[PDB]
Amino acid sequence: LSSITSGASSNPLAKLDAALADVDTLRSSLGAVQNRFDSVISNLGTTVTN
Amino acid sequence: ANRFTANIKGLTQAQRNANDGISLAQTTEGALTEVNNNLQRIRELSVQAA
Repeated sequence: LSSITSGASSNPLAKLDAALADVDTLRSSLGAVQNRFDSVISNLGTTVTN
Repeated sequence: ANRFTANIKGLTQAQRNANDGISLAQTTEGALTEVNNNLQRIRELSVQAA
């Protein structure tokens, strides 16, 4: 109700936190990918020697 | 002399078959190492979630 008296974008603080969460999820998924995608190299190098 | 020759020739190739076996056994171990390394990390992550 406080917004209507001023007319500026009601409930900003909770509106912006979802944006922060959305970027965080993407970053976490990318890091998870990186770890597996590194382990592959270590396996692959050994098999070639054998 | 003929029956000496026969067994010499047979044994020589029997000697190579063992090398085939050693190579197969050696190759499997490199595969199993990475499985172990992944399980080690899964357990530790599960520790964090309790």
